[PDB]
Amino acid sequence: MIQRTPKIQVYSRHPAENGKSNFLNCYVSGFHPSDIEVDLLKNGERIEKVEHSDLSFSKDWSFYLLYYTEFTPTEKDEYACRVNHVTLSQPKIVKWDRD
Amino acid sequence: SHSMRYFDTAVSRPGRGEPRFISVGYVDDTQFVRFDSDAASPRGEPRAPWVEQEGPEYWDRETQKYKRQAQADRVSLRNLRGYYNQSEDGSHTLQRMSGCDLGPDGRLLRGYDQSAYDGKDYIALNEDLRSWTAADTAAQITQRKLEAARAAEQLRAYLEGTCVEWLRRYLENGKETLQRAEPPKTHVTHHPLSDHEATLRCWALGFYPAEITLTWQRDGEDQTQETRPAGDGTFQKWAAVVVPSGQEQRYTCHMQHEGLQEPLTLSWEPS
Amino acid sequence: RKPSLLAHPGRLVKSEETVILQCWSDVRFEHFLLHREGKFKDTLHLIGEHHVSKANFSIGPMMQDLAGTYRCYGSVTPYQLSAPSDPLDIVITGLYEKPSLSAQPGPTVLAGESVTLSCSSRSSYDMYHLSREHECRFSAGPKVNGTFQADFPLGPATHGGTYRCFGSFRDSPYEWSNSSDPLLVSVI
Amino acid sequence: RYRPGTVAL
Repeated sequence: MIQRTPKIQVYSRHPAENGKSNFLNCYVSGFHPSDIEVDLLKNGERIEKVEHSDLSFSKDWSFYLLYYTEFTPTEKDEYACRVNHVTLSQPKIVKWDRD
Repeated sequence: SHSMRYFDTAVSRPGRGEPRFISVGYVDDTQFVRFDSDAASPRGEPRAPWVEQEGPEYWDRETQKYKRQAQADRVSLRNLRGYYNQSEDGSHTLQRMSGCDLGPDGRLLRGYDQSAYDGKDYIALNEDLRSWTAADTAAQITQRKLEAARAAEQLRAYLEGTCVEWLRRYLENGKETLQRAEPPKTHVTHHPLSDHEATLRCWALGFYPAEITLTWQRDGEDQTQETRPAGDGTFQKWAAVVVPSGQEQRYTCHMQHEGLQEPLTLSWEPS
Repeated sequence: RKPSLLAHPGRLVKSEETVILQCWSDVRFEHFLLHREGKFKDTLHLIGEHHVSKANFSIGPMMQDLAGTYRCYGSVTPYQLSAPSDPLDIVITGLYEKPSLSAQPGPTVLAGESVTLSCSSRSSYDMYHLSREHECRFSAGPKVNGTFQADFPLGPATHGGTYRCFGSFRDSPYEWSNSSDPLLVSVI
Repeated sequence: RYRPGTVAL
C-alpha cells in the first residue's frame, strides 16, 4: 500500500477574458490510490453540476483525472478547486491563477 | 510514433461487492473507447465519432471481451488478496497496460502487457512476447496459472497481428481526426523569482498532437532542454527558463510543431 | 421443507457455456431464489411454475466468477424463504492447457484386470480430477522430465466408460483446465 | 481492438 501525493493544476481552456465563455479545468495527476474527492468551487461554495474524464494512469502507474465546467471569468469572482486524498492530512483548496 | 494503448483498472472495495472495473483505449493521443462495470447496464461506449462507424458485431464482440476481462479482474482481486493473507480490511487496486507500438513499416515494433498490484509492478510480459517477469513469489503462482493457460501465445498472436492490423485500420478510418494537426495558440508569461532572477514561461495552448518542440534561446543558442489536457482533445505545454531580471529582451522562445510550416519566434511583449 | 436443485446437462461447465440449474419442489412455491456462495456470492429471484412446482435458472455464459456452491430456496409471495436445498458445486472448466490421460497397462483390458489412469501435463497443476464412468480427486507429483502427474489406481472400481481428467490449482478448486482427450476404457 | 479475454491472475 504505497500512497502517492496528487499534483493539482487549476487552469482553463483558453487564457481568459470577460465576454468569453470558458472552461475551468481542475487536473489532478500522479497519485495513488485512485480514490480522490475532487470538486470545483466558485466564490467559496461547491459547484454541483460538473463532469470529468475517464480514469487512467501513467507509465509509473500513477493515476490522473480531469474535471471541467463552464463559467465566465470575471474580476469580481474567484475560482478554486478542492481536492481530498488519503495522502492529504487535509482537503487542499488551490486557487485559479489568471495565468 | 503510432500506438494503441489500453489502460485497465479494477478497485476492490472492503468486504463484499463487485470491485469496480474500468478500461480506456487510446490511439496515439486520442481516447476512442471506454468501458465501466458500474453502469446501470455496463457496455462498451465509444469516445470519438470515427469508431461509431464500426459495425454492430464489432461493438458486440468488444463489449463481451470487456465483460469477461471485468470478471477476470474481480476474481484476480480475490486471489491476490488471498496470496498475501490480507483480511477484509483494505481496499485494493489492480492495473494493466496492454498496447502495441508500430514500427517504421506497417508491422509491429513493440508489445506491452504490464500488470501492477496496489501501485508496484506485479507481473509483466517479456519483450519477446513469450516469457514473463514476476515481482515476488505470489506473481510466480500467477506465472504458473498464466503459463498453464498459455496466455503468452494468445497475446503474442494479438500483438503481432490483430493490434497492428486494427491500428492501421483506425489510422486509416480516423486520418481526418488523428493524422491532422492543430497549431498552438501561444502566450508568454513572466514571474519574478527573486531579486536578480525572473522566470519566463512559453505557453503553447490548444494544439494537436502532443509532439512539440519548445526551446528557449538566449541570443544564439539553446538554454533549455509538462503537457496537460485542454479538455477538448488538445493539450497545453509550457517551457520555463530562468533569466536575470531586466535581461528578458535577449531570450526568445522558438517553437516547432507539426501544424507549423516555419518555427515561431516568441519574445516577451508585456502588452 | 427443502427444494430440489440439479444441473442440466451437468455439474461441470466449459467456459462460454450456459447451464440450467433446475430447482423443483412439491410444496407449490410461487417464488424461488438461487444463491451462490464462493469467491463472489450472489442471489437470483425467479417465479415458480406448477407443471409439481419448479424454476429453471439459466446460468451463463460460465466464467471464473460464476463457479461455486449453489443452494436454492422456495418462498410464497415480501418473502418467506424455505430451508436450503442440497448444495451443488458448479465447476468452471476449459481455462488451461488440457492434461494427458494415459492408461496402464492399457485402455482396454481383460475381464478380471485393473486399470490405472495417469494424468500428466507440462503445466504445473496442483490437483487432478477424474470423471465419469465426476468424483475422483488426487494430487500431482512435482517433476519427472518437467511434467506433473497424478495416478488414479482404480483397483476394484474399473468397469469402463469414457474418462476425462482436468488440472486445477489449490487456491481455485473450482477453476479446472480443458478436458483431456477422452479415453474410453472397455472391459474386453 | 481490445486484448483477448484471459484467465484470472
